[PDB]
Amino acid sequence: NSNSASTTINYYKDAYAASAGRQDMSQDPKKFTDPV
Amino acid sequence: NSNSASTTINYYKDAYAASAGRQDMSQDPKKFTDPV
Amino acid sequence: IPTELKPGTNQFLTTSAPILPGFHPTPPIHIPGEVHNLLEICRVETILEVNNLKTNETTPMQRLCFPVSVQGELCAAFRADPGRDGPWQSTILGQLCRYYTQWSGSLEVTFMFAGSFMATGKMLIAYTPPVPADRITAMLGTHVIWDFQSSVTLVVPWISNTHYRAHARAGYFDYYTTGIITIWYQTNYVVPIGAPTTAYIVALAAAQDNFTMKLCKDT
Amino acid sequence: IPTELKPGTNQFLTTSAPILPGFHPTPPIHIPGEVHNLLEICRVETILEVNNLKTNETTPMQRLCFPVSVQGELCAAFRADPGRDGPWQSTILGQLCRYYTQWSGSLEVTFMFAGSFMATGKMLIAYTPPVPADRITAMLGTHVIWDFQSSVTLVVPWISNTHYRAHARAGYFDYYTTGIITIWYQTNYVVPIGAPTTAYIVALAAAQDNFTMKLCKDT
Amino acid sequence: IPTELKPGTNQFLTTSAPILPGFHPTPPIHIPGEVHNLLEICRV
Amino acid sequence: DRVAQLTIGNSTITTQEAANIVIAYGEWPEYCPDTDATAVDKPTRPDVSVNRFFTLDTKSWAKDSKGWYWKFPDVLTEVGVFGQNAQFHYLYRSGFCVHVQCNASKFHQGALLVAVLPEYVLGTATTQPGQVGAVLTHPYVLDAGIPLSQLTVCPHQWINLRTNNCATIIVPYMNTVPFDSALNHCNFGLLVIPVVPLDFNAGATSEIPITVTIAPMCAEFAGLRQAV
Amino acid sequence: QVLPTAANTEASSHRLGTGVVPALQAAETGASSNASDKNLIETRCVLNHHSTQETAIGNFFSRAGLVSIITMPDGYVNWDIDLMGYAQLRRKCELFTYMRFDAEFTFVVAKPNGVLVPQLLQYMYVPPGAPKPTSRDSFAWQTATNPSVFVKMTDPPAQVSVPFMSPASAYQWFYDGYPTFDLDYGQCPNNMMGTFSIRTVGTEKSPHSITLRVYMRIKHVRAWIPRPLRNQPYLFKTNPNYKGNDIKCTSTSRDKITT
Amino acid sequence: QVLPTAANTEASSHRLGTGVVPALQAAETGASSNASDKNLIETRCVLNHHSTQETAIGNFFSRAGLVSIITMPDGYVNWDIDLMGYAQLRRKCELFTYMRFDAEFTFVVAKPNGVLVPQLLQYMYVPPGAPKPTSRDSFAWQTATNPSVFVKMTDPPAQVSVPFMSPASAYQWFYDGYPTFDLDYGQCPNNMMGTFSIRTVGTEKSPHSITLRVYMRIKHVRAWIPRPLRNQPYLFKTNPNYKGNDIKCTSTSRDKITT
Repeated sequence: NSNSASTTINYYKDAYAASAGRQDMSQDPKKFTDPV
Repeated sequence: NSNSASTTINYYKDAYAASAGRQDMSQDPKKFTDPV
Repeated sequence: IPTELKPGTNQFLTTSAPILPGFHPTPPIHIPGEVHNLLEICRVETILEVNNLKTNETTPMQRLCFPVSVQGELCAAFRADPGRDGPWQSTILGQLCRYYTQWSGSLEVTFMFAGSFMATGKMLIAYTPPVPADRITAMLGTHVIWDFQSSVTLVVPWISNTHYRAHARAGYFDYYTTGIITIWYQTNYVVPIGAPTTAYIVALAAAQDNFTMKLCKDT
Repeated sequence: IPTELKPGTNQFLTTSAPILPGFHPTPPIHIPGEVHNLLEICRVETILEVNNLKTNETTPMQRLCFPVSVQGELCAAFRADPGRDGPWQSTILGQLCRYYTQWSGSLEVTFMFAGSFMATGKMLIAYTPPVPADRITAMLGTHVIWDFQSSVTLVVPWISNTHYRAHARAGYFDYYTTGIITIWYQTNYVVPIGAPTTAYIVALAAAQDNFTMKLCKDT
Repeated sequence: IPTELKPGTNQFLTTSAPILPGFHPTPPIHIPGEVHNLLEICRV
Repeated sequence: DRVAQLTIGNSTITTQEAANIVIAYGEWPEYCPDTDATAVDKPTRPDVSVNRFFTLDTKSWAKDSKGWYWKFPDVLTEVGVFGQNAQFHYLYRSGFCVHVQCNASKFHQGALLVAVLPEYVLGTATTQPGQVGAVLTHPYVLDAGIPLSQLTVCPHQWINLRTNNCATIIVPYMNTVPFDSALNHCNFGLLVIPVVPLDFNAGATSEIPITVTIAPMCAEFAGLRQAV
Repeated sequence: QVLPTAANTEASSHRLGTGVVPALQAAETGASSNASDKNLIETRCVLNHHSTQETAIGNFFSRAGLVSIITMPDGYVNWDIDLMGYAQLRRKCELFTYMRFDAEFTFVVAKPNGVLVPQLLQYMYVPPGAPKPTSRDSFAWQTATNPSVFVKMTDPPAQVSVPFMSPASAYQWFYDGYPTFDLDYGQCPNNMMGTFSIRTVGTEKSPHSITLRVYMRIKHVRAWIPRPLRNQPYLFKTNPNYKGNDIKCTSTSRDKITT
Repeated sequence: QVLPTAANTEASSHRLGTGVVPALQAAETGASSNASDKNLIETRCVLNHHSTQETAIGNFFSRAGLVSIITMPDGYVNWDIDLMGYAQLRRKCELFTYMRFDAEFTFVVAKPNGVLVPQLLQYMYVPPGAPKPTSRDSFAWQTATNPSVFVKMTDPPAQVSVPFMSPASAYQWFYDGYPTFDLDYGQCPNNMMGTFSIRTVGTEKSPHSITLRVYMRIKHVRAWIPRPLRNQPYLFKTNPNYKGNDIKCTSTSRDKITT
């Protein structure tokens, strides 16, 4: 079953019992610095 | 051998020694509420 | 083969080698009335204990209905949250909801008149989101006009600031309340001569199709 | 099945069986302003506490800017390392950098004049790699001529003998210093009659696009 | 390799490493009257 | 839909004002299938003889009555060809169609809750009342420690004097074993409890009867004992 | 039918006409009303993704619970196997009438004060009719056929799996009748699944008291014909007898019905 | 957009002209200046491979931290679940306003002097509204439905995973308002996630004091609307109240502004 807060290793039936892998590398420059 | 009360992980020869997986999601609305 | 121990070993959690290596269970047989989901029981209508008066403790048989007489005032009022102690405790829906923490979905309340055939009248049933004082100030909220087949089906819509609501109580959990249900006399209870002047109305409560529950707990 | 234990078992490290076997979390909703990388906060301009004078402790409101009057001498000077205690401590960039050990990238410093409209003048902003004594000896290093729209954007280039620099302090870590920032009067602060003779200048600091950090630590 | 202990370990149940690494058992011979199921005795 | 007629067997029941028919758990009664049968002896199907509607005694409703209940099939154990047959066998399997009739004038008022509770167990002889049927003592807890307010979860039909006068229930054979005896077990019981007490002005028909009529549907039997 | 998520709500508008009426129902028929919220009030189109996996019987019942406690202050005790000894689980499994499932057992053993001492214990499951041991050194402890479990106290708690061992199709928590052709009433033969016995292996006298706690887990459950719950405290371990004087009301009372 | 590495630096040269000016900006607009280093000084072409994985929120938050300490000098304590009891983690999670994540807990238990003694303990998580145990032998310890953990002291520390159990979409560390229609202010109902209780299993009186340390690990975190950090020591565990006399300056002072 799929149930998680959000390439990971899981050993159980639930999806919220797993170890996070390589975190996503993505940012939005303009959104915070220049929101005009 | 197949022997159980009723997608599961089993580590032994017997079929009644296993962990239940994602349970079935199925209901019959009319049967109990409106049996006329 | 190399291996490494990890934290949490030998930790027994309440949420396996077999002992009989050749047991074949007795074959199943077709039994009518099988339940596959616990939510099915919640979708059934059960009696509501509106008249939970103090003097009714010794005679519980009169706690399952409330009287209607000839008088526009109100007759009964109660909270609509199935979790809090009160009238909803006697319903199987509330009893099951005691086993869970969060629930969501609309509710349905059905009434049934039990008076004489010649009796007639009109009663107003209103539900107030987060107590009214009279008919004109109670008519603002959602309401249903009922006239005396006699089975009115009031529906309690699901309005809440949060997707999942918790059982209400005194304290911070007061913020999780749901509202007040009240009933008023639209017209007086008119009865002809040679007939009883008092009638009793029973209350039946059930859950709608979009009901759900989570976070199982032990009461 | 054969197995062999290995060193390091039963060793709890700060860097798992579930308890609820059927929980479905509440569905997410669209919330504006989501942060996916902590580096985004560093790329925002915040106020710099240049005037950290001893007498300003009781009245911190005056510690966020420094005065400019009619006099070519200097007005203010401070170190440019965001990690060391001092003016950079009040910036969110420095506060975040306290949580890491090594950082690299160029820095940007932006000033804003707050004097009267009729006021005018020219100020010189200079950055000195590894303190000057006067204007002609301070002009050798990288500098920007500023004239009074009024927002000058001084950029601190990344020059270091090592790819990653550490926070500076007294001792061996002095070798990880970055330089001294100073400002001088290019021309006198000219104001007409019937106008205030003193003006205040605020300092804003931020990080450039090529900033990076590593080796997270707890302060 | 990571591993996690589970409840029920070191629990001997009445329901294995070998000791001789090159033993070849004596060849079987045809013996009349072999029983493959205990139910056969009951049918007598 | 207000009128209905049931003509099972050599009998017939008609009603000019009745509610709809309630089938318990949505399973029509049927004979035992070969894949589920465990008996090795050929069963007997009397058919028409045992499906004649049987009318039990009449209970007198009073202004302060508590309630009445019956145990099945102990009611039919001692009456008719069914009685003379079940006393001669050892295996039993059948469904049941329960009919309760109680009619009053247009000026009386009161409500009844006709509900069949499968496998009723009592608590603190009277366990098997027989055709007469016994009365209740603590109707709020049903003498079993369960609340009557949740009794509607079982198949039930309401008898309200305002609208209807009779109700019907068709319950199939429910038991964990395909066959079962008739003198040592009870498949289910029936509950009749007045939730709304009967009230009327003085000068009406004070005597108000209550009658229960039942009839087996798909009776079958096995084994031939001597006399029990 | 499969219903992974609760039904969505469709858009609606005002309605004015004659003949059609969803508000009126007929509760005398014993069928719950089928009126939907869209038939009485104007509702916006709401799509919901609330899963119903948490309400499945398997997840509802898959929780280990205490079934009995055993104390050993002769060195052995033969305890009859029964699961109706504690309300916390009795109320849970008594909501249904017949259930077929698969049981998993876990045993926790400790001293009365909770201290752990190295000691070796033996557990045997005695099926009905099997010989019952009567001494710490009885010949019945040879466990020729009966299953056995051996474990030290300091070892992790033992976990075993027990199949569905009833002669009938499923267990029954109620038996309205007699098993033989007054205390006998209510005793179903299909529930007596033998007994349980524990002992210390050594032939000497053990110098430490032994307390054992048994938790039962369930799996592959299948229920039938749900029944109303119980609102009265238990008085006995076999029959639903209750105190006939203090009849506890289902709902807490209040002062006035109008408030 | 994906930015695995920081942007490289392009080559440049001198510039002399009119109209174009990257040095001048407008801070009144509230937007940070977009001037690049290539627009003010001559820069060589430098290619950088500095990864930004270490600055991700997941790696920044994935570190277990002490959340509370529990001492057992009646044999049981019911401790309310809260995560704002220690600055070292409170400052970390208080930088954001709303976060949705997944919590992993680890329990370390030892005597006050750090010695280890064989003893069996039991932990229960009590959801809000569930019955609260009041004695070492209370009937609430039957754990019919509530999850339970049993572990000996000498055993390795227990590790469990807790899902995101808030009724709302995400936790909120601030609630500007009242939950009911003065001390009440600031209490968000969506944060009270029940309580925590521990005890010794044996019905006797345990002869050793018990100290438990709880560390919380985080995973699958998602933040929203970052807020400025805190520069004042905490005074209470519920509200950001501070000492109104000794206002600590954000930056350490110096002697003269010219030096």
